[PDB]
Amino acid sequence: YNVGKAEKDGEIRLKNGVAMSKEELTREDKNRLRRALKRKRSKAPDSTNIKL
Amino acid sequence: GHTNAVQRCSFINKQKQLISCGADGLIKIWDCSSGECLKTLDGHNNRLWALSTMNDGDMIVSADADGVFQFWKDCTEQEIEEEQEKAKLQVEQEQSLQNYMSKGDWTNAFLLAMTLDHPMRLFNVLKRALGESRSVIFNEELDQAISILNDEQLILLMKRCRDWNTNAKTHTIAQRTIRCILMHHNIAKLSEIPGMVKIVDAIIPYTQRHFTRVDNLVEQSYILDYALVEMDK
Amino acid sequence: YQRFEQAAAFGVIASNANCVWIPAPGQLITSALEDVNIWDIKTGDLVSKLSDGLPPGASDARGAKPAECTYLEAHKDTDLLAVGYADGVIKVWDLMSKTVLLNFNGHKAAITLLQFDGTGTRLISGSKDSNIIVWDLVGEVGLYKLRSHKDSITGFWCQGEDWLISTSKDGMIKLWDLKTHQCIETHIAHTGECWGLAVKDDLLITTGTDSQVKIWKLDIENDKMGGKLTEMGIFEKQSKQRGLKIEFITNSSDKTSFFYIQNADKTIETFRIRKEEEIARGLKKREKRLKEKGLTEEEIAKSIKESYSSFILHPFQTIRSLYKIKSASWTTVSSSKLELVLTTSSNTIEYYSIPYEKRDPTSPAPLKTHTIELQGQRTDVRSIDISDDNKLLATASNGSLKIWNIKTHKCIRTFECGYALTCKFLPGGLLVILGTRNGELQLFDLASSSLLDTIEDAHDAAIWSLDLTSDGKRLVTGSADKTVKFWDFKVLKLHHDTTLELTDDILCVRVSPDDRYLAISLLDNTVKVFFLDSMKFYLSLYGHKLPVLSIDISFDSKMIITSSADKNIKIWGLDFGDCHKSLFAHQDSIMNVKFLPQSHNFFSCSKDAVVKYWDGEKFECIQKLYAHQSEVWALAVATDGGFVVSSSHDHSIRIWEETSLKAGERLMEALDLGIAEIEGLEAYNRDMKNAVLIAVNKTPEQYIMDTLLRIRMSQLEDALMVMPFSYVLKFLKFIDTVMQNKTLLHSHLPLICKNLFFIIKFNHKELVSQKNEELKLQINRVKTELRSALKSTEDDLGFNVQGLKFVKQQWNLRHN
Repeated sequence: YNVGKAEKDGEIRLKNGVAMSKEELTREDKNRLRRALKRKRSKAPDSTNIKL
Repeated sequence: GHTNAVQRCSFINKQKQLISCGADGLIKIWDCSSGECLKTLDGHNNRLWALSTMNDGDMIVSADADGVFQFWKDCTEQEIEEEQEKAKLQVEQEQSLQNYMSKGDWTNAFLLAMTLDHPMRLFNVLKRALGESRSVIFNEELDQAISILNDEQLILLMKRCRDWNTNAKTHTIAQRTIRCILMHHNIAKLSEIPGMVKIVDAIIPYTQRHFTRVDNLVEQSYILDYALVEMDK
Repeated sequence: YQRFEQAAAFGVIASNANCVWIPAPGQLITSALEDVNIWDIKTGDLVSKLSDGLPPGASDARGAKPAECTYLEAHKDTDLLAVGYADGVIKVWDLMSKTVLLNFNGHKAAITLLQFDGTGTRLISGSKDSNIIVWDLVGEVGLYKLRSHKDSITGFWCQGEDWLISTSKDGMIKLWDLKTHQCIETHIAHTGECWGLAVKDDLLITTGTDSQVKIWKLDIENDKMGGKLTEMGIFEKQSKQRGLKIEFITNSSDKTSFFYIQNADKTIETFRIRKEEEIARGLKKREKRLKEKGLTEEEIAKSIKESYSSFILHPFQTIRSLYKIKSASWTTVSSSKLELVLTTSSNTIEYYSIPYEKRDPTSPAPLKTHTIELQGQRTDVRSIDISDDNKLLATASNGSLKIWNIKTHKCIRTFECGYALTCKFLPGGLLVILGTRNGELQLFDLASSSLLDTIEDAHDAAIWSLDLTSDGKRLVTGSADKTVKFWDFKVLKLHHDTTLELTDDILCVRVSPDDRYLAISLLDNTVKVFFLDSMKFYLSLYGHKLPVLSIDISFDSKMIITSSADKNIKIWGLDFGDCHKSLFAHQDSIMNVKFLPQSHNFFSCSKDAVVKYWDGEKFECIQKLYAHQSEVWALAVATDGGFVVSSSHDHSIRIWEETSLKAGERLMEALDLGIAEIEGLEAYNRDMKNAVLIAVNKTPEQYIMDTLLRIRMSQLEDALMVMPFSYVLKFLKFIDTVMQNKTLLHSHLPLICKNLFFIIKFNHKELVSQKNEELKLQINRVKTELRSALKSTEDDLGFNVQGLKFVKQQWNLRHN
């Protein structure tokens, strides 16, 4: 057995074995995690209107 | 959007909506302003020739060619009230949870983060609560709380402990939680729950790896005997 | 070249911000874009004007539009004013000195609400970025941030240091603990957004998007963990639009409490809070009415809860205005009357009084006793002009024509008109002619201060363009009826002369200074040139993707500019009609382009709120002028060229006048430092029998241990390998200190073990050399706790695996 992706759509589980519910994640943590993923992915006419 | 011929058409909710009957036996509720099917009711298996409405469509009566009547009752406000209460109860749970962590009421906090299904908090509940235990397995209150968990409640936890067990930096928290469950529950009931065995499959090898390790560390401790006996000389 | 500079701005009474009233009807402080007005309601004159400085156009001036003030808050006792700007900057102003005292920058978006504390030493700010920051005025620092709300902060209440209630655009109401900097309670105020919040003692009222108005009681000291806010009842206001502001006032003489709900529409709905005796009287009175109706005791009780809101609240009166209301505030409360002041979105201040006796008001409608309207225009200016003497500025807008003094900036005369589109002065500066959207031609006189003549049937559609010959006797006008009509002056009245029928709508008509050429812009993306003397077709220019918007001809009648909605300024030559150059001037449609007199340098204003001054020879933009907040509809140039005047969608008329430690080593000092604390702490003990650590705010053992984790494993062994022996002995002392801390060791037992073992291997022959008997005892203790600490772990591991195996077998037997 090896830890994989989230079964629930609202969770992030990393290969470290830590699962992350999006609800409890703070906004700043969510931002970096989104950026963290991105790095992983990256290398992988009318006269009146015209006048006025 | 109807598969077959539309036989009846009646307005409900003033000018806002329309209801139609089709030979397919499906009742489709549409929005007149947008012309989109908001809801589909399927209580019949044959063509529908009659449709009676009352109180702007609050009561809808549809008769089947087979001879079946469906008395549909509007309940939109009923459900909307339910979701509002669920959201309201939902909101109360986080705020109750967060304060519990700040106050240090871990035994109850275990219940809240579990119900909200919050891994970091849950992992944080057990981790620092265990630290207080260092200062039966965790404490009398939390241990009892673990006992009362139901089968699905138990399904969630060993999923987490399995994942935690894989990482050597976090296995120790997982092991004690597994220890608490085995000693505060009937193992016969555990084996009966579906999914335990497959989750239990993954826990054996990693636990053995941890057992093989640590045992080796105690070996490396015995360097110290050589220091004492030698430095005693 | 020489530089253009903003000499002065005017025409704004109240911008998109709140209004602060101060007692002497007294004065009112209102917003004018980047600057703040102080009006005198009685006289209706501007008392003082608060401007930071750095007028737009200076070399030091910034290259972007100034941030407009969004909220005004004044602390009456200390005579300080806090101004919040669209960029999230707070400037505390000295009202007497009319200068900035402090500058705070902690918000990334526009500020939504400011509030001084009762004592006036701390300031609370809410912004669109969903953060609340409490500033320390004396300390000039932000004490802390509250970051739970998920949208713009609409309102909040804090009348005591202990607690803060915050409302946000996410529909949420939150209670904060100022001593813990945490949110204590969380409830969904409304299904969508939450816009209003006013608190009086336990009573709390909030307004959502719809007409629903909720009621909450505030039991701060409940300490149940829930029900500090409990929803009591819901009452529906008359207005179906959102309620923006709610604010309470009490009458000292009678303790009578009133409030309003500022709606998004043109209505303010005032309410009264019934007294306990009235509620007790009303509760008894409603009981008999239901009882005589035959309702059961359980039915009547439920009915009271259903109508609970009605018992406390009494709709008092509704204020109706001619324009949408932007802000409101109570001015004075008395038994005789109740008075309010408000600002509309149409650039005016209105003052209302409500005479009342006991429960109900005396008059059917409120009394509008005062207004400030003369120094502004209700609608945006569509066209402006300058008199040939360069003293009078006439600004034609929808419904009114106002004329200003460029020096004193005070409107001299006002004239009611239709939907005015184009205005320009006549020679001598004594007459003005307007072209309305209704096809009407209106002529005005300043000395008579009245309209001379109106031609209702001048055109079948809007009079979009209008001009005059240099002699001033002949008029040329363009209209959407696809015609150009020539008119003359005969003693004064207008006579039709000739009609030139074109193929499409006409967007501009310009006459050359020499009266030889006439340029006519058409909706078919072309500009049509004639010979004025004979009206013979001369030239047609092509190249604009979108219809032309403004045409100007050089003073020498050689060069002509054409601006269009395609964001391009194209410069043409009348000799052949060739395009010498096309300039991508602005980011949006360009409204007006004017040559500077006696020169080919020209201007350009566009919808992107930028005024650009160009070189007519080098085809380069010499200067960018960022002063306006919105579209610049009109532009005019002085005859002498000394200044250029611009009016924008923001109701502002602006005049521009012419002027190292290696890894592992750090572990050595970090190790040594905490040790000295340990012996220092021990030194105090046998007697009974540092700065950095205090900044760290962790135990020396914690601080050393935190360092050890920080060291990377790849370099750990070598850092432990660089370790001096006498220093190594101290590391053993540290491990001892960890050992008395059982919990900390258990948290990080494995990492400690590897480091110890390597060190003992590292200096094994040195350790045996040491003969300190006390050092034996330190060694001995380290195990028996470590061995027990370890021994527990394998036992827990051993317990789990054995039972975990057993459960596996049982199921296997059951299923096999």
